[PDB]
Amino acid sequence: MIVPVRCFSCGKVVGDKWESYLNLLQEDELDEGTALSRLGLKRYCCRRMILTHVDLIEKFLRYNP
Amino acid sequence: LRFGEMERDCMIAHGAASFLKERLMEASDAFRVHICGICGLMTVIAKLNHNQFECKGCDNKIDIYQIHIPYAAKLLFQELMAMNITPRLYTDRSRDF
Amino acid sequence: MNAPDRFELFLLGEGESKLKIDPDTKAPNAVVITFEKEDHTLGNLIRAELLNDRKVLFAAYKVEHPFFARFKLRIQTTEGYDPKDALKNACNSIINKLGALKTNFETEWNLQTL
Amino acid sequence: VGQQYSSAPLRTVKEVQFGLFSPEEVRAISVAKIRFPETMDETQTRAKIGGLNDPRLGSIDRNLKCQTCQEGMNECPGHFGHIDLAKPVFHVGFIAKIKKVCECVCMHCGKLLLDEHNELMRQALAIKDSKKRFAAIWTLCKTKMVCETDVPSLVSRGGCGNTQPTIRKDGLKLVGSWKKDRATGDADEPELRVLSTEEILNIFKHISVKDFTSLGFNEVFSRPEWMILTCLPVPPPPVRPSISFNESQRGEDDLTFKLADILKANISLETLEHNGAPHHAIEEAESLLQFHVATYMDNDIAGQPQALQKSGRPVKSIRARLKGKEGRIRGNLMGKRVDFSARTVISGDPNLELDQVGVPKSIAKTLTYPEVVTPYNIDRLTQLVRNGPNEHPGAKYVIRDSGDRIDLRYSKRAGDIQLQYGWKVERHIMDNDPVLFNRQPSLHKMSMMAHRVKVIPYSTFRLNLSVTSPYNADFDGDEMNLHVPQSEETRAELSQL
Amino acid sequence: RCSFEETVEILFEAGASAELDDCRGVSENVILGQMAPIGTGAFDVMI
Amino acid sequence: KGSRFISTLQVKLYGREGSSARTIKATLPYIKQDIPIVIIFRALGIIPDGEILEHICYDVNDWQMLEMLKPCVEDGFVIQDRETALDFIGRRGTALGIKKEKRIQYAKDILQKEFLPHITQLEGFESRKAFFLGYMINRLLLCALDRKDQDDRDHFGKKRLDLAGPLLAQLFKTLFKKLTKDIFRYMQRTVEEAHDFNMKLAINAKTITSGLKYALATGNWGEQKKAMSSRAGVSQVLNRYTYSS
Amino acid sequence: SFNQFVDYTLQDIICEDSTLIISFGKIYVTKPMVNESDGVTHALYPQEARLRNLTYSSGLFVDVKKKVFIGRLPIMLRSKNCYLSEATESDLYKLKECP
Amino acid sequence: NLNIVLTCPECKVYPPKIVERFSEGDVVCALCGLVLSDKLVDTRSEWRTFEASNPLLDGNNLSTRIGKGETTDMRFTKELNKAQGKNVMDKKDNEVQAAFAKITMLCDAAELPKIVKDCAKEAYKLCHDEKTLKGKSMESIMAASILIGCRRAEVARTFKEIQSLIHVKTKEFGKTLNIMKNILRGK
Amino acid sequence: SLMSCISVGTDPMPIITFLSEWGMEPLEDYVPHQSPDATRVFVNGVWHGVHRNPARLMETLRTLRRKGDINPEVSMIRDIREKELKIFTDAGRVYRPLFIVEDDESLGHKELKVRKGHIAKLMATEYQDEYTWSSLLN
Amino acid sequence: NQEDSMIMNQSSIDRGLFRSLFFRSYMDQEMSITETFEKPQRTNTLRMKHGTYDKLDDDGLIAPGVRVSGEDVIIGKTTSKRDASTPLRSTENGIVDQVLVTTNQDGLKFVKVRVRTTKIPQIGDKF
Ligand SMILES: [Zn+2]
Ligand SMILES: [Zn+2]
Ligand SMILES: [Zn+2]
Ligand SMILES: [Zn+2]
Ligand SMILES: [Zn+2]
Repeated sequence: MIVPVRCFSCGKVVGDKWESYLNLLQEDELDEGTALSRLGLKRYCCRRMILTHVDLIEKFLRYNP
Repeated sequence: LRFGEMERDCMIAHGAASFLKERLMEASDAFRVHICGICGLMTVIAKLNHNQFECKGCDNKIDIYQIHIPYAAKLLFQELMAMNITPRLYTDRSRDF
Repeated sequence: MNAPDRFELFLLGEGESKLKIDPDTKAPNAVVITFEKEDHTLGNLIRAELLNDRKVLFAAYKVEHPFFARFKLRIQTTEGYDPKDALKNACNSIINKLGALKTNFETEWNLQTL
Repeated sequence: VGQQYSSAPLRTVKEVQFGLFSPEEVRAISVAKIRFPETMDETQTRAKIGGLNDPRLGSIDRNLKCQTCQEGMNECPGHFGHIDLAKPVFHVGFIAKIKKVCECVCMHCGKLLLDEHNELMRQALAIKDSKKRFAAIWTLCKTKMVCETDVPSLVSRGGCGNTQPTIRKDGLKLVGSWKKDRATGDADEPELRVLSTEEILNIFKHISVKDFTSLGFNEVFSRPEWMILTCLPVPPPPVRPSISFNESQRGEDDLTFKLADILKANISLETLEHNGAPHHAIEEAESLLQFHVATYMDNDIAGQPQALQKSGRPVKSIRARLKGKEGRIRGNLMGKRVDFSARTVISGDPNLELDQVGVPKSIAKTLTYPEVVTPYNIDRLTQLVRNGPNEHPGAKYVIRDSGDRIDLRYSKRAGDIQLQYGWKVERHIMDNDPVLFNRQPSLHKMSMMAHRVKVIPYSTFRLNLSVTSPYNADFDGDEMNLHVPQSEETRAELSQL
Repeated sequence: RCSFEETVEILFEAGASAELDDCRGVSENVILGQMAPIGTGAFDVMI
Repeated sequence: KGSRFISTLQVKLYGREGSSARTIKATLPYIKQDIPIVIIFRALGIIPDGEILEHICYDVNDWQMLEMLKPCVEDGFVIQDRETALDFIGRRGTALGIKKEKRIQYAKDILQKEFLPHITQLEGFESRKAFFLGYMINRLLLCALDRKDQDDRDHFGKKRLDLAGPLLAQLFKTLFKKLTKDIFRYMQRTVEEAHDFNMKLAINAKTITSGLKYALATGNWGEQKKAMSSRAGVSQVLNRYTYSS
Repeated sequence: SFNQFVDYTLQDIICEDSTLIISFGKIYVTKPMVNESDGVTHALYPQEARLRNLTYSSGLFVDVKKKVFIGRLPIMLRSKNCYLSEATESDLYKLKECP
Repeated sequence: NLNIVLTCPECKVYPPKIVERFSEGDVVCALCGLVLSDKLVDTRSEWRTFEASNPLLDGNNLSTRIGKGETTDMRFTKELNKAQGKNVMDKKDNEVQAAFAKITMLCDAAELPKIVKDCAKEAYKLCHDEKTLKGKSMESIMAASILIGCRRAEVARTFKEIQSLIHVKTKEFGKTLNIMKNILRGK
Repeated sequence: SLMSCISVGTDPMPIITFLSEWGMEPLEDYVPHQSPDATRVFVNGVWHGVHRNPARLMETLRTLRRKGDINPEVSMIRDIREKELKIFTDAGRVYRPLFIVEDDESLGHKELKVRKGHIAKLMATEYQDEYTWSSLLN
Repeated sequence: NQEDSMIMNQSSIDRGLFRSLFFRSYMDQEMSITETFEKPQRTNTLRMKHGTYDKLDDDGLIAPGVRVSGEDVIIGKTTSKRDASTPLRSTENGIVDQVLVTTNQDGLKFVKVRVRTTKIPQIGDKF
């Protein structure tokens, strides 16, 4: 259900980094590990934010009305 | 909130007799009932305005008492009478004898 | 539903003064100054600076409860030295250092590239 | 309490004389007559017929009317009605007793089976307990089934050597067997008949004072002839209330239903005995009146349960009311839901003192304490009155001499307020107030302890940890109760004990 | 005895045999909502 | 399949270790007493002793067991034919007046449809039932001689779990029956009027729909009865707090 | 267990003491129907039925010898009868039912 | 004479709503701002199915019908089911009951709606009493309770079709159509 | 549990038939002292007779379950020492899947019937999202 | 945080840690004696509630956006005119999420009003 803007623990901006992360997975063919680190996500508080997030919104959008 | 059986026992354990009466009366069931001085029943017709009371079948117009009991108590006693049992209430420990 | 408002952590209400000075009864030359709408940040900084004075026999502080943002500062000083002055001096020494910190930082930052 | 003055003296109950309703007294007490099993309607017209709940008893619809006593649906101790049965009926709680009395007294002349003549009897008559006498006398003359004319000191006593029946319980009746005609009359078989009520009446009406004394009977408060129901008392509207869920129909009670069943069973009986009496075809309605009169008081026996498909089935019958746990005595008289309580989740606070309790502001604002307007306080009190029920150190309500209650949240009594001495100010629970705090189950004195109040933000009861083990609590989500003492003595009893 | 298990029957057997209740029991004063011979109700206070 | 009658049978072993003559009796439905096995066996057609004990004890070299059966024979040695054995029941809970004849048929019917109902409820399968009663008594004595333990009650492979299907099945039956019976009632009344087809019919519609609902809706698995504590809350409102719940 | 009750058990329950002193034959089960006043019979769906407080139940027709409607049998949300049993992912979202 | 009032007493207005309150109760006037009693009567808390009853014809009681698995009814079931089956012969018990049971059978079969299906059956019990040119045929006035019963929504009718169903669609239906017009104009 | 299921119920008759065609001397003609080494067969609580050489019957039965001829649900217990063979076709028995280890393997020891080759055939179906679970049971 | 209590980062909470949504839906239905959804106004009965009816529209239903609380009247019902209308549960309070107006078989007017709130981790919340 959408990318959390700003991490809960650090507070570093994280909402702006989802599509970037998804792209580094699919096309760049990288591993979750390095993908995060190239996004500036160095510490585990700001890291579990993206790695652990379930983009449920993509399924909610499939409902017609 | 429930001030059930168990909570009471603790109050009895502390020896907190007045508090116990305020909890089981003044907060919750508190009711005033008129009683026949002769037959300990709630059969007194309460006419508060003409000071008229009457017990009928006892013919008490004088000998009448007012008590403070919990309404649940008043119910228990009435439901007993409903089952042909008489819970006669008297206002003197100096037993007849 | 019982939560206090967030601004009660730094905004004094009605009849609350930043400071309340009450003379300690235990010791002599002792004073308990109550800070309103302030937390450790000040409390610890003033306590530490107050301990640098060689005319200060005592200085502690305490957030008496986390729910309310307020602390007390006890101060005891050598005879003739008002704790209130000790406080002032501390406060000043604090402002000065910070003043220096600001410029020295600002100086180094300029010398940086990126 | 909250009612009107009375010229009648106030007193404390000191004795409770238990006994039985003489069919005479039930009539002498009653005010109703109850003819119809219907309730209210009169060609639709809403009121109440002289049948059930009406003639002189309490009312509904917020009408003051009630046996000239007025008062209305509150302070009207329900008044008892009257209802005459055709053929007398047994009482469910006493069947058991009635056998034991029949087996203990000989039928016909109604005398004891044993006198002081029998030495085993002498020992039993010296005992001074209703429980022990009636039990010892029973065990000593249940075996004997002959009413002795002469006993060795042969001495003379009650003359009628009739054989006694061997009584067995079947449903709601008593069937006995005899053993007579000395193997010449008839041939072999005994005389199995059913013992009717009207028989048992005479027997019990003909037994003398000293045969009552021997048994658990006072003659004044309890005669054996009253274990049998001739005249049945009708419980008033307050025992059996009404009002529904919608508001266009009845919505009646269970007891009333069975009382209507009693009445129908009673009416159809009077019908047969006056009009067409088909002899031993009537008895099929007596046992129905016996069944409803008995079932009205108990519906778990060994016969058959009750009605109706819907409603709360099976029904209740007064027994179910009184019965332990969730019922009168257990859950109404010695355990009540009291006012002035509060419950929440609890949490640890290490900056609290042992004896304190963090009461969340909201609970403080709801909980009140009736303090008396006094020169020692006026300033503080009047100030609270002005803070009003929406600011913590405020108040709600202000009581006076008479008993008026000035709601403070609604417009109260004019401008700046003028507190008079003696008035009472229900004021919010303030700091340092004595309160009884407890965690259930309360298997201790420790589970119930008075604390100093300390009014805090957030909505959790906060307690010092060292107070943890006596309530046997932890903060995994444990809830706890709070009670506020209402009297000046009651406070003292919490802070001193 | 009312307050324990055999309530209904106990009352019957009690009514039957005209029991007089002293009302000196804790559980009996609770039912009548009066002070009981407890700590605070074991002595009388007078002027 | 079909009805699902539950009428338990009980082979009892009267007398404890070392009592005087340990007898073996059996509890039948709708009968106010017990009947020694030999008698039920002769009632099934199997008369002679030993032919009886051949249905029980599966070895002539097992004197141990055959010995225990000795006092059994003692009871039944009173009855030597299929007619008297059917008759020793004197029917039972039906008795007083009727003499013979009537009772003997009540017995036959009980040993046909109400006794060991699984296997076959038909007519000519007496030997199958007799053999089982034997086997029952063999398992009884095996545990009485301490050769084999007591049956383990908690063995899971001896328990079942009634799902949607079976439950709905029970109900559907009761409601389909209450239907079929109302049809018989509307069948009647019309003393003549010839055609009466349009009058009947269209009943199943309501009765079944409310019964299927009322159960699935409440938890009382019985329809307006509830006295059947099957009301134990089968069909509960679905948990929906988390996916996993 | 429910598919066993619909397909077999249910047909077996019709055939017992069914014949009278009128015999019942094969029994058909339509997909959930809606019989409402002021209109036609509608094809019900799980979602509609949950919002309107309806009973997701289907037509239970019998073949009576001397075709015939007999009650409604509430269907298990996903059995052979439920529309969802065959529906695809994109279909489910359109019926407002969670895949 | 029954007079019931909540008048404040101090400042009689004769009269105004006093509030039902939310928790405190007692209806304190927004005028003298005093009290009246303690209330203590929750009407929202009606007797649910868990005792309440919604009777439309006279007063419902019930008898017997024993089924509690404690002690078997067997002998006693027939003792009481026969005994209650004798009593429904004393004072014209049959008539209203027969009418309402036969009524729920004729409507259920055509699947008539309960909310208004039952409404018309109340109309029949008002029409079965009163003696206004009924020329009563039982079936005739039933087609009135079949029309007003279908008046909930057009559940089965299309009332003409349900008229074309079964027997008596003509002159006897005319007597009935008139009875309904006379009952509707009856205040 | 995660893998547990429940028996739905199969017809007992086609097995009772198959039994008497492969031995199953009907219980009518049972001579206990004449056939002592003989095993007694049970179907759904009923005793349907006796059968010498139950060892061959057993293997035949299991093969038919595993080929698909007898419903997989149906349970077949051979208490060898008790001399009893119980078949259940009852509805409501809790049951669970298991790998089969039949030692029938010339290239050494006792081994699981399932193989690495069956698995890359299973994972082959996974990637397309024709080898089902049923195909592992069949 | 002793004895199974836990300290939580209020700052993370502000960033959304462990927030939840909370929908609660209320519901109501309807011889010539019919119930009606409408905005009652006494007559002559008076049997009404403390709650505020001012948020209701003419149909007797609250519209979505409207913020509700306390005992506010969510659905107005009337049957001459005794009220029978569902107010919001005393302790609760939030925002009307959706309202739905349907027909139950027997041509009944069905109404489900859903109410939404956002619950934020507070001090007494169990984890
Ligand atoms: Zn972080
Ligand atoms: Zn009197
Ligand atoms: Zn009165
Ligand atoms: Zn005599
Ligand atoms: Zn006023």
